[PDB]
Amino acid sequence: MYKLVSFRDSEIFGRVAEVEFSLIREGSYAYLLGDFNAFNEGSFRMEQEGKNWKIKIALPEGVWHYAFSIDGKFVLDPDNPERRVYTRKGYKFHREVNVARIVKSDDLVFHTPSLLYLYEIFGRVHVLLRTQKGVIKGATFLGEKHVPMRKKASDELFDYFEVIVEGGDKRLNYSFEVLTMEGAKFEYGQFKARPFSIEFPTWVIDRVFYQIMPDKFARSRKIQWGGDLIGIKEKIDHLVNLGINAIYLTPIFSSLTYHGYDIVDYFHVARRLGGDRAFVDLLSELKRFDIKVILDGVFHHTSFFHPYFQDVVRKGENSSFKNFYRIIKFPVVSKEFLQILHSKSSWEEKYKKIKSLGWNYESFFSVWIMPRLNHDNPKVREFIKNVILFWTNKGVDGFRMDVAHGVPPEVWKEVREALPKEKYLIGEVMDDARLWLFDKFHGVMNYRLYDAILRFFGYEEITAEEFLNELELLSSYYGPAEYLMYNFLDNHDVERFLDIVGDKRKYVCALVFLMTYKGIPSLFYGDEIGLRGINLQGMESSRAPMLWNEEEWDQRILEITKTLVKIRKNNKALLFGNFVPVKFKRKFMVYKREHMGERTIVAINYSNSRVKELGITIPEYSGVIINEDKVKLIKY
Repeated sequence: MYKLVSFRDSEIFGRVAEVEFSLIREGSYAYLLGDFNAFNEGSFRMEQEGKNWKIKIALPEGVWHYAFSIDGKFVLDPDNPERRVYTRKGYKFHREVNVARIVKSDDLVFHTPSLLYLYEIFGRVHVLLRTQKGVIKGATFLGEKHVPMRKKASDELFDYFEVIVEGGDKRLNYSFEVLTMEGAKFEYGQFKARPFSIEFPTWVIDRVFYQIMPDKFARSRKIQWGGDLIGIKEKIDHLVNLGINAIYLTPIFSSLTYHGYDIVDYFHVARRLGGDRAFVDLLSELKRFDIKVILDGVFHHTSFFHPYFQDVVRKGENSSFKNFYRIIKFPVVSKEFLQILHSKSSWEEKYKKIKSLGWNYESFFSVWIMPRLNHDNPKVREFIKNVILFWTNKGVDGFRMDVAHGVPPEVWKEVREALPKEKYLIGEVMDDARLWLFDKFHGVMNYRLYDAILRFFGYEEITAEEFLNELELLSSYYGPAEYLMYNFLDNHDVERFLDIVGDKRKYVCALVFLMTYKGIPSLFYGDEIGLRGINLQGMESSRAPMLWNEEEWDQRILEITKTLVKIRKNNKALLFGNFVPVKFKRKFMVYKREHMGERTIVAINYSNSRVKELGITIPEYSGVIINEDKVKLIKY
């Protein structure tokens, strides 16, 4: 059951609904799951009141999807008859869930001075008017100048009206004029306010990220897959030639396996990767060419073999690390049963034997080798801030938080307040990111943008107009934070986009979109040469070893990639410009990015045949970038 208990003001969302979720208590632990955290445990822990589990969460108005996790099992709200199949290809989600209609009973038209409804960025002010879906025909912004607003998107419950106005001001005096489909007309509110905004390192905006998995990228030529940090440094010339100026590194801390997501020591670089000196040399070298570096922070859990957890296994209580994790029952691991199956050779095949036996502590899904940290504990939070600052102090420019949506937002809010101003902080959240942005992450891995890109470019399941609507919804939801998002076509956790669309000519059209849209573009190592996934015992992995034999590179994609990276970094409109949809129909789209009088127009023909638009004839599967003094064709 869920009940909207009340409403409170919010400098971010205008107002938020304080909603209560609960269900008959029948287990050891429970979590709230929804699109607000991509259905992950760890972020919203429910506590027992009396006969049932309960939690109070602040949620922006709208229709939300949810469910529960009891003892680690997906369970539906027994009291809620409203169920529905929710699907997000973005993170391979497709199953029945519960619906939560969150909206104030007096709603019709809404706007309150706040971050998402009245902000400024890159010298411009964005104003938003949220209205009951399909009820409002038109709206006018009544400020110093009367200017018509445009309906940019539509939710299940709302229509979104927006307008851009000169931001070289301060205190704005305004109200709105609304026209209903019936013809009713009225003036809404009377506001006096200075636009809000967000803080962020200015260096991030002109970045083009390059994601690297040390183990797969480059094996060092200095003898002392086995890719390492010395190798990355040895390949710096390749990165500067490509033009990327920021790197997102996969975990490099001491870990149990070459995977790296099973940390045993957060203050040292893995031996396998060359050690701390290697990382120190790589860093200063990257600094020479102004290439930023962001590390992967794994704080949702540690390795089962981290000294901390190990101390809990051998001391149980009386272990000063007992509350550093989420122990369900204190005879942590079965009486000798887990240990014997742990010392009886079997060669890691025994991982399945132990798994089947079960364990007495919370973990990342069903991987007993990754016990969840107790984020409620002030000590664990300090430990996280200390790890982060430790590396930040060495010159690291930021962090990408692994499984961020599995950690309470409050933790990230604390980290954000403790972090030096010029550091970039992003998280891995696979669905709506509203509860993770603004005063927490600068941006997150844009999985909702990825989902729209998959539906349109990848699987060609939706039209250009439906695609546009998805983009605009994200714009309304994220507001200014939209420009700080980490955008991608692929990464270490999904299939290479080239393998999804097959056609190298289609990949190019998607790349054109990625490199010219709002948000920070990024490439997964190898994408610049057309690197495809590899077969690993019947399972295709996108983590294919980087290829250095240039006769194996696709020179067209490399050339095209270099061109887009160069065009992006040097085009003010693509960097700071607003987004104006010019024409989205079927498989064709054309839009404009505008900044201080400059404009860059982008047309993408994602169809098999030539299309006549913009007075020209745009070739099949190709993009066209038009700006001051140049009309550039982009096609394989």
